[PDB]
Amino acid sequence: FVEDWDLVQTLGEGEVQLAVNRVTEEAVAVKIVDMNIKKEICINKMLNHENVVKFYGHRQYLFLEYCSGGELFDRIEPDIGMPEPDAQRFFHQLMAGVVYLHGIGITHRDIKPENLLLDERDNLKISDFGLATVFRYNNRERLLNKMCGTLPYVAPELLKRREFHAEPVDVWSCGIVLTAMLAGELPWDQPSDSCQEYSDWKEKKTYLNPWKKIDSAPLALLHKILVENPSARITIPDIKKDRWYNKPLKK
Ligand SMILES: Cc1cc(Nc2cc([C@@H]3CCCNC3)nc3c(-c4cnn(C)c4)cnn23)sn1
Repeated sequence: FVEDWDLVQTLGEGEVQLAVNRVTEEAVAVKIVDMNIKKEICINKMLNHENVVKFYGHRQYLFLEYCSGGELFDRIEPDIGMPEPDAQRFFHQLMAGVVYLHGIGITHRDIKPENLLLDERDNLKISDFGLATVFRYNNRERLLNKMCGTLPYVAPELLKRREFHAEPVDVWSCGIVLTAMLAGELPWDQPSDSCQEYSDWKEKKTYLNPWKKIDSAPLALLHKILVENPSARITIPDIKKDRWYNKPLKK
């Protein structure tokens, strides 16, 4: 009966259910797909990091690490965000996971609070590799060209360029996640000049929301992350040297 699992509840939406082993009572998340899939499983097989959802196997039923703390999305209070020290810790963990992925040549392509999960100790784990892809193989980088992601979190170069580097796109989405955590608000519907909010940011009108709600230190980091030119955008190694990133915080 050790291999017997009970589907006890739907975790959300294409469906993710919580499964409990009838013997050990161990919990796991089961991604059910009707019946791209082969790629997801393959990519999942390469993953082994504390801030990345673990893959156990597949029977389609993808057996993955269950995160009891739910989505980071649910820890963000509308119009408020969350305490700065909590945001910083989640950000550190997100960067750790992203550094790991980039280190193995994998780009997530859809980083957003709905995909960042929390374990029993509120440790952040990057989930869902359904849109992920290889951007580096045999030490050679491949440029991306496919439209992937979620508008409010997507980097501007996806909409303006035929080809673009993978890493700066994930960095940008991490910057939008940080903004959400600190302001409880997404800055724009999409990173296009047609969105007044995006133009306002490029004109540095930081006296407006959501920027006005964010302290100068993390805001200085956002100024380096949310840079339109991906080639001028801060890289992860430099984010790790940022003043706010290294600021001791405590509630
Ligand atoms: C208390 C509690 C815990 C939850 N836990 C929970 C929620 C969700 C949602 C489902 C809807 C989309 N956003 C993520 N996905 C997962 C996964 C998981 C692992 N790999 N993948 C692909 C998903 C593991 N736990 N988990 S939800 N409520």
